[PDB]
Amino acid sequence: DKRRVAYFYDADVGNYAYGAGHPMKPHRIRMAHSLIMNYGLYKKMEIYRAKPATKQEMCQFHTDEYIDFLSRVTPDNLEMFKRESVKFNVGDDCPVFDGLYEYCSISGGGSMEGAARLNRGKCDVAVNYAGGLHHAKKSEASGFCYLNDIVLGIIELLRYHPRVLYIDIDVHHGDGVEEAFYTTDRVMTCSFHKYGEFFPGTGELRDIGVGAGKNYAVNVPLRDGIDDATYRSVFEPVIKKIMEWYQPSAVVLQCGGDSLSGDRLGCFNLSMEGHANCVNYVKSFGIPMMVVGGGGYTMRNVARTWCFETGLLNNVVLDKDLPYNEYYEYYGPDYKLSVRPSNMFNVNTPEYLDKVMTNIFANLENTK
Amino acid sequence: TISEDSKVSVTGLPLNKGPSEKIKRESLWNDLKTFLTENMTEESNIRSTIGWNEDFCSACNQSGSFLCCDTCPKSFHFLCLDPPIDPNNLPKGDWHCNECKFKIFINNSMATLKKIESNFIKQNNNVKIFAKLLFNIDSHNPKQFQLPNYIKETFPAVKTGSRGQYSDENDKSYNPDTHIDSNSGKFLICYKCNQTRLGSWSHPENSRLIMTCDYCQTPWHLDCVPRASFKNLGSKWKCPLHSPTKVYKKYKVWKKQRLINKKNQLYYEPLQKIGYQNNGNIQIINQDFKITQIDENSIKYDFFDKIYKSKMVQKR
Amino acid sequence: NSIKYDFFDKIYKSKMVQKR
Amino acid sequence: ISLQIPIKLKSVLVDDWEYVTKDKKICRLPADVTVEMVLNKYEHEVSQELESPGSQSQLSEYCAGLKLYFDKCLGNMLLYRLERLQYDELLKKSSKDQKPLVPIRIYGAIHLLRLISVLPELISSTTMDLQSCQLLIKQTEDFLVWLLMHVDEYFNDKDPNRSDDALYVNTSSQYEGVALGM
Amino acid sequence: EEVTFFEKAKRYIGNKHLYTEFLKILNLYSQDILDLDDLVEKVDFYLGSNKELFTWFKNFVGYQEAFGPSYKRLPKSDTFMPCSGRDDMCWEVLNDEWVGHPVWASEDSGFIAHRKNQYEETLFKIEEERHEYDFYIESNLRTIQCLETIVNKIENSMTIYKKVIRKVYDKERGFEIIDALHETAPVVLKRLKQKDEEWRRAQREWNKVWRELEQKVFFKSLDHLGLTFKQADKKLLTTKQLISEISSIKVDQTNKKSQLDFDFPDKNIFYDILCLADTFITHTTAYSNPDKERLKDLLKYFISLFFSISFEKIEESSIFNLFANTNIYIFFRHWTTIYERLLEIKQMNERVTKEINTRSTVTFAKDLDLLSSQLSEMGLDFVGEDAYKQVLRLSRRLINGDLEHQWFEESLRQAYNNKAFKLYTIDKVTQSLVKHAHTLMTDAKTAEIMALFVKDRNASTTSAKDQIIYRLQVRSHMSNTENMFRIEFDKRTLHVSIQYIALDDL
Ligand SMILES: [Zn+2]
Ligand SMILES: [Zn+2]
Ligand SMILES: [Zn+2]
Ligand SMILES: [Zn+2]
Ligand SMILES: [Zn+2]
Repeated sequence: DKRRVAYFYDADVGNYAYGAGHPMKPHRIRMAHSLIMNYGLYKKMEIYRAKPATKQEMCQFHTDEYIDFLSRVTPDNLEMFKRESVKFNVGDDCPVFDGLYEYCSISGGGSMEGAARLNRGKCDVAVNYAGGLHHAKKSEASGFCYLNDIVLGIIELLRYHPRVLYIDIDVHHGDGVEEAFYTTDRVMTCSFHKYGEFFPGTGELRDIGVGAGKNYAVNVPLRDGIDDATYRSVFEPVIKKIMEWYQPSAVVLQCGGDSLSGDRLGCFNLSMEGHANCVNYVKSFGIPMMVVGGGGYTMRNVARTWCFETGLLNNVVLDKDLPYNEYYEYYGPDYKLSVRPSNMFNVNTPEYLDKVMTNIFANLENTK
Repeated sequence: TISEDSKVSVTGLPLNKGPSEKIKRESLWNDLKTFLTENMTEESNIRSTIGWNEDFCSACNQSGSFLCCDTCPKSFHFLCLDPPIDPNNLPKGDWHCNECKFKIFINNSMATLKKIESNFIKQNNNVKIFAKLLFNIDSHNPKQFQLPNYIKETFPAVKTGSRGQYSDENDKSYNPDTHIDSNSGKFLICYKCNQTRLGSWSHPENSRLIMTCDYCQTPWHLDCVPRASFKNLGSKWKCPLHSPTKVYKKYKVWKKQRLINKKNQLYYEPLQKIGYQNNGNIQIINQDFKITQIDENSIKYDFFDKIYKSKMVQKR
Repeated sequence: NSIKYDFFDKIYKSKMVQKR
Repeated sequence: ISLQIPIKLKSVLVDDWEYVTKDKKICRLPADVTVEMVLNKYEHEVSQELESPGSQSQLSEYCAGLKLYFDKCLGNMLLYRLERLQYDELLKKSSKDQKPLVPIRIYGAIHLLRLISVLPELISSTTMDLQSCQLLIKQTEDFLVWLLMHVDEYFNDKDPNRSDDALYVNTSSQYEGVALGM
Repeated sequence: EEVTFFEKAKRYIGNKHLYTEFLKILNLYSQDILDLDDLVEKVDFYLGSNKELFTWFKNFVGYQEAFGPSYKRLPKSDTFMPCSGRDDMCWEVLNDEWVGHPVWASEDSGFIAHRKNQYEETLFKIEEERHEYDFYIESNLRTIQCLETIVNKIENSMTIYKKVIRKVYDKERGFEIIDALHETAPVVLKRLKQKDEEWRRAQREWNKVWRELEQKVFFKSLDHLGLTFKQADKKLLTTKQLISEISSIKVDQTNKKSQLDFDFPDKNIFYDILCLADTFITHTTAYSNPDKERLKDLLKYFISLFFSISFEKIEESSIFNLFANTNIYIFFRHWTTIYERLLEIKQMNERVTKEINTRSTVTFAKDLDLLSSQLSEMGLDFVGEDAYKQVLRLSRRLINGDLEHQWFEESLRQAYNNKAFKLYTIDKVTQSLVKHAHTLMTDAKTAEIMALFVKDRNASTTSAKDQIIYRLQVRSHMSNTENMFRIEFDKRTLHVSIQYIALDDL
């Protein structure tokens, strides 16, 4: 195919940091960029610096009071915002750092500009790895996310595209995005997540949607330690059936790195190839694509996997050696472009996944 | 030149010294570059929208921000106040409790009866029975409502949680011992598949998880009943072999009677035993919370008649 | 439960007589 | 002293306790049937049958006293911690319009029923004469009997998720956070 | 066919406490409180495992929104808040009634996180220190670049620099310096450059330390089942465990003679197990020399007689039935366990050999700056020396005692990518196998049972009577409480079936 590929990257995105012990670091994106620049993929891609978003653009989803709080909160004056902190959940889990508003604006601008370029036809694949914050829901900060740039990008895409498909492969359920479009039948969400006593708490097999959006939300709950073959055997038939009986006009794919092995907070057992196979297979359909980077807390693994996925999007397969980037020492033992799956036990069983797939197909029978 | 810059790092070091020789001995054994992006970043701005005194609250007895009084050691929340005080709209003045201000301003111990009788005669024209209570309410601090310990205790399956919440009887590698009875030694046979599927230490992949429901102790496979994980933090898991106790008839609501302490629990048996229009409150063998005795043999008839009736009306 | 069988037989015969 | 609250009303009270403290729901205010409406219906329906001037006037005295006591003590001892946010919002909206708050015209039939459950505990902390304690208790018992008779038109079983005319409304995560976190 | 139906349901459910609930549901429907859908769903959960009663039920009663569990509905008054940018389309597609709030979906109990070994924690700490250094250094470098541009322009993206200057200037003078800058830049630039030099020196040294720390811990982190395998194998490789496994399979089968089925697709792993066993027997200071020779001869003779492999090829590298007691079965189970583990290691021999031999090295900085031959200096790096035979040699070293367990495990982890963790206890399993063989030869009952086995097996041509008398003869020596195993063997394809006759022969 050799599609035209846009690529959005603000050089200042890596200079914003959460707390010292926080598991979320934007710096990962910076390192990913190195692995893309030193592999000579700039000669294959057009690199844009997306214009940062404005308050009224974020207010297409969030409330005015929430954005007003975000744009003025600062670790120097948090004691002047006590009711707001407990109301909007901007306390300990999602903290306040120096550049919260600027980081959120950079992410939202990247996502909206990628959607706009998809709309106008300047490209058919847009990549923004500063986005993917899919936990904030219109009035509160959840799961390290403050602004739901996925919602803004999908809203922009809805202007020119009738239907949109959203695919989430992070270990956590896409709570914010599914909640934002739980009633409409023009944005179909499909989330493959780990369900149990896990952080989202939501996203069960019987959360198919309410009203006109009934049977337009897909939840795939999985057990711990799932491997490449099992994840592929679940991901491929479900996505194929969605593309057959729903026929989206555009696709958005959240390429969270929590599904990778050795993650700080995740419990899955996917390798680099097992996690890029989803991206490659979904790209193999031929519809306009947006790719965003959400979860991932082992910086080297997610950086290497993002570089590999970008290479795959550019129709080329990268070599295992590393090109001597700036952050070389991060890559440890053998400095290979690989992520090793562990030997952990895989709990998912063919009968359980057959039951889940049968339920999902029965629910999807009423989408065409 | 500032010297206090070197405070601390995650390395436990001033970020200027080095490997911390103790750490040395602990942790030792014995296609161009990126400076080109700035000249290739074409700024994209083609967006469609581009043109646009204690630690507990004295009212609720919980933890939080408090507004205590200087004279009475009784901290209060902000919503736990009458009227609630917005923290931004501080009074900025001498603040005292209702009881505190009553005891600090109108404290006439030798003449309070005069005020009491004055209020009594002021309310005597219209409402004399409530006059004492109307006077007394101003002498008490704001409080949170609580059931008075005898509404609670008439239902034995109801208890008070930590912060006063309502709790009921639903509050709560390769492991081969989970399939053992742990009480008799017999394997736990799943209700649906009729197998234990213990697997083997050579091939743990052949084992299937089992759950042993909390209410009736029937063991279930996590793959038989579709369920991702076990239950360890939430309410007691209930197997799907129990009565609903809450039915939304097509809308209308039906509920099962709560459990009553056996002293007040009256029982009755109908003399008909052919057909009784009674609720789902039965027992298999003040007149509002009775427990009927359904006399199981009757049900075999009852159910049948209904479906037979349903077989005739739908026939025509 | 024999009286149950008698009741079932008689009632069913009555239903079929109704639908003669 | 010895208040004989019917079993059904006790179950209703414990159901309200569960609904507020566990399911995180609040009352749909202003209520469809406030305290004023139900008390006036009781007074109109019952006092027309009595003939003794004392028995007919003391009923009105008791009703007026109950209204005044409810007005005085709802904001003091009749609300849980979760429901204080609704009270604060009502107070703010009332002060916006210079109208003093009248809880007997806002709340209804479930906060009154929870008003007469601590009345035995409320009288005990007074100097009330025993010849009037029995009168108050008997009047309350008569009112409770009347309420139990008309129980299906003040406590219905309706789901908030299926009808906006239900007696209870769910609380938003922001509402719950402000109420139980600050 | 209806009262009989009720009797059949009562028998099939088989529990009074569940039949009572079934009757409660049936009555709840019978009083016009339950609809057809829920009634059939409950009857499917009760009798749906059967296909006769439930189908007749469905064809006899003329059977012929979906709100999610995690979503609430908010009142209309709690919906309309000012959203300035929301247009008509942005109003129609968004949902404002239903909210999830994971606190509600967790039953106010919280969540259970994953369990991570201490090696993963060490890696996370190293990553945290690396991120701190890189974040501070890059921010300071960007501020230096901006100040350099300004200085170059003065010869004749709004809070990063302020944060950098605040971090550098800690005497609360930083605000004054920033304000002076907004209206004196060279001094800030040179101080930032000096700080950059200091931080980069410290980063280089700490990078050395971090690399040498990560080298000894990274591969242990992915060894999830390997770290607990020793204790788990010690607990789970007992006689009671195997008896429980075979009895559970028997119980499952009976609820509807080949309880266990092993296939042997190779004939040379036996020789490797023999080599390991004789190595242990020679090394162990727990048997006398006559006992050692007895053990060796008994092992060789037993395997030759069982598998019909050879009598001389072992020393230079029809359907049969064995009626066995517990000791013989446990010894055979130990043998099968060792063979299965070795076969699993052998199956992937070519792939692992190619991976080790075709192991590329990066020339940019590995071979130029940082050389790590810690596992190569000791020769445990599988260069040449086909991985199966090298693993066997290392196992012999471990059993002999000149190779520590730590380095053996590390070599296996590095050579097999944590896919060969079941060899961690090869020495102990071989020791247990030798002990079980000795117990088999030092007990009169087992000795006589295997004497009968030898006689019947060497007969090799018997009528149908043997299966009786053999059993009876074995039963002549077994008690009335111990259990009996019928190990069938097909030599034509080297397949071993095992059946569990606990006490079903009396
Ligand atoms: Zn995630
Ligand atoms: Zn309080
Ligand atoms: Zn006070
Ligand atoms: Zn089962
Ligand atoms: Zn149960």
